[PDB]
Amino acid sequence: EEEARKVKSGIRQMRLFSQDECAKIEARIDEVVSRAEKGLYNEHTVDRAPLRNKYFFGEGYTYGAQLQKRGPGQERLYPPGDVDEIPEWVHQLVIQKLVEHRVIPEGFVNSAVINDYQPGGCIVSHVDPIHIFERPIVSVSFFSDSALCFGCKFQFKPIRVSEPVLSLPVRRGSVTVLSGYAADEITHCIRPQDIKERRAVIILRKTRLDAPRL
RNA sequence: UGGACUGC
Ligand SMILES: O=C(O)CNC(=O)C(=O)O
Ligand SMILES: [Mn+2]
Repeated sequence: EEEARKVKSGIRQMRLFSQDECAKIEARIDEVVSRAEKGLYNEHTVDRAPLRNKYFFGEGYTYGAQLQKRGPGQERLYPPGDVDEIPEWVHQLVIQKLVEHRVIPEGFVNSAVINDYQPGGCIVSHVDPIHIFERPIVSVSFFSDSALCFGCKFQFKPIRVSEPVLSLPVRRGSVTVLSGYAADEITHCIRPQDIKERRAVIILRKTRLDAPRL
């Protein structure tokens, strides 16, 4: 109710990438999945889950079960130079478009993470670690349409999700920017019922200078 | 039937 308007103030969203531009980027995402299957990336570049894969370029992070002590501020960057560099196509096809459209300043993005969701995949509600990433947070969706939900309570065995404070549809080719309240004081997630087809999203962030590393 | 928030 009153919190939903607080979330809306920190959301920017627009259809930035055309259908032709999405197809070219989605072919590059298929190249990343192929190299990961062939084991051509560094070990910490690929993070696999039952219905979701994360591909860390520039800077990666540990999360969830990878944390020995589960708590705020426990996420860590990987050692310097551990994960693979940002691919050239990410700079030219995605980051350059965002910089030229003034979504984020030039030289802001130093971390590009690709999330590849199989049908029915999800990601549990979370705040992007405040001790790791600066604000704002940019994400570009591909392959299919879906939604981003805020303030959801996850329960498991089996996975049940509560009603979101706000549901934001993320259409294919759209850019989502999170700032202020929507990025710091409320979690965001993806519910399994929002992934009907394969969906990939490229999240582009800047890590803090004092971000702790492994 | 696929798990970042108990930051309750
Ligand atoms: O698909 C999305 O936008 C959700 N992804 C995240 O919140 C994340 O990887 O940190
Ligand atoms: Mn996130």
